[PDB]
Amino acid sequence: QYSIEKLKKEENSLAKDYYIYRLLEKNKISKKDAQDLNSHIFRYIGKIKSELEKIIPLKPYINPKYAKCYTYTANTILDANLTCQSVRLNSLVFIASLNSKDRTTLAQTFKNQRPDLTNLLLAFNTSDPMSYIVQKEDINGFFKLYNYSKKYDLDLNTSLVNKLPNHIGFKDFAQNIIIKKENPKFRHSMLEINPENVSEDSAFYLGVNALTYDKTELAYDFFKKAAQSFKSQSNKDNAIFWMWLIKNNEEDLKTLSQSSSLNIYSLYAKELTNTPFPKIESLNPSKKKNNFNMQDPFAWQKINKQIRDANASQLDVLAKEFDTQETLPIYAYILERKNNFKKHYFIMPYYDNIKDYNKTRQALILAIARQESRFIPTAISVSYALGMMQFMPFLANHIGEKELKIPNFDQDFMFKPEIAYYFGNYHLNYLESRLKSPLFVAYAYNGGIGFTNRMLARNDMFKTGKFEPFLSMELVPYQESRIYGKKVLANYIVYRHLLNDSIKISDIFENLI
Ligand SMILES: CC(=O)N[C@H]1[C@H](OC[C@@H]2COCCO2)O[C@H](CO)[C@@H](O)[C@@H]1O
Repeated sequence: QYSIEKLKKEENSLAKDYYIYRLLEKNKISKKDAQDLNSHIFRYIGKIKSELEKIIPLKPYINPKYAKCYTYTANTILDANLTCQSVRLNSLVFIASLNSKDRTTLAQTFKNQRPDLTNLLLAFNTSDPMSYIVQKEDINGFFKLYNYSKKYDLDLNTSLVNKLPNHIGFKDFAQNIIIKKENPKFRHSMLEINPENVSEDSAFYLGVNALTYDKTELAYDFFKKAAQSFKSQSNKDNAIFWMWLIKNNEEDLKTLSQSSSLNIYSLYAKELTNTPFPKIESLNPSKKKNNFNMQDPFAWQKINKQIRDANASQLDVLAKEFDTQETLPIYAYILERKNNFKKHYFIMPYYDNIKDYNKTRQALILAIARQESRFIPTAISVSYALGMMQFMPFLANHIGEKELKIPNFDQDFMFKPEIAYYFGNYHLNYLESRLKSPLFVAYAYNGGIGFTNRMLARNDMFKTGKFEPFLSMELVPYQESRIYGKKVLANYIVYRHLLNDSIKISDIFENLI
């Protein structure tokens, strides 16, 4: 381990952050050491920020221009100047705290210059501020109220619902209420959004919404708009898949089978149309090694930043330097970027550690590692998940110390490929014994077995139905896990194919119901 003095000489990065966090959790950062430390932190969010703030609370920020505005309370705000009154009324909780006579007075003060404030003040003088704001068709007010409280729910007419998509809050609003199955009046109302007024993710979610109300024609129209507007081919393919499932136009299935993106939808379409499996690149560098230390986390952070900021030309230089057996994961990572994500790279590094597992297990391990880390041994996530299999420290220590009793175990052993694959096998055994399906195992790997069990206990998830199991896959309630499962399933299919242990993705889908 490294002293705070030595860390401070490294460039700011997630690896430096991780090692500062390890000092904080072992109580090795003094109040004096902590003085300058926020300037040494690459991403000052979450656990590292809350640990540091136990040592030095952070005061700010109040823009000094408005400091005086924050000396007033709900009881004294009528004594404040007009600028101070309007600043404090940015807060809906502040508005809710006012007495209703003061809301009446302030609404009159601001009716000319700030009718938005007037609307919210008079809204909070009623028993349902949302109904008042909806009657005014005040769109900014609507989103402010929603952000204040998710509990408001009302029917919204055609005119009002068609205005909502123009506001930056709409995409997260629509996603949250559709996935969480909340706010049913809002959800039903969003059936009347004209597809011409939405695009991309929002259009897609509105398609999903329409399916849940069995409005399949409206669903098709939303999904078609999504397919036409999505920036990523993978997302476009997901929308085309729905267009096909709903209306069964054989041109849509044909377009999906010919996609340049390898994903579950394009793989499925290929299978349904007797189209050959996509071409997988074969990387076999002849050079054995270079000078690069694959076990130095700081060196990875530095080379990653260079690779990500490399122009078309500097990528070619790096490709050559890292075209060795020892740096195969870095080589594939460079090629993936250098080829503009058009070629399919499915490497199997450190294969000696898994070659004695059965091939189905190999493929699941490789599928997870590909998505988690792209096989970078010293990978570190924003939540300080570690190594190729991206173990959280807590689980790493549970397995390495309590279960396996590895002598002198430290969570940094997760950066060793032999350890990553061994622990990954261990945990995947636990999960698969309970969940069976590789998709369910992927959800549980990323999101936990508790979330996965609760999802599978519901009457409306992964049961029989017209559009199952695809619909359920769109309604997995955590976005990171929803995405993750689809990517890991595609990888699994590919690696099973590469290992001469092919399975039809249609058999995976049947086993989800
Ligand atoms: C290194 C890192 O941040 N990995 C992430 C990972 O980030 C994706 C990419 C894949 O290419 C290499 C870098 O990570 O996302 C998954 C969720 O999908 C996380 O569980 C995982 O911890």
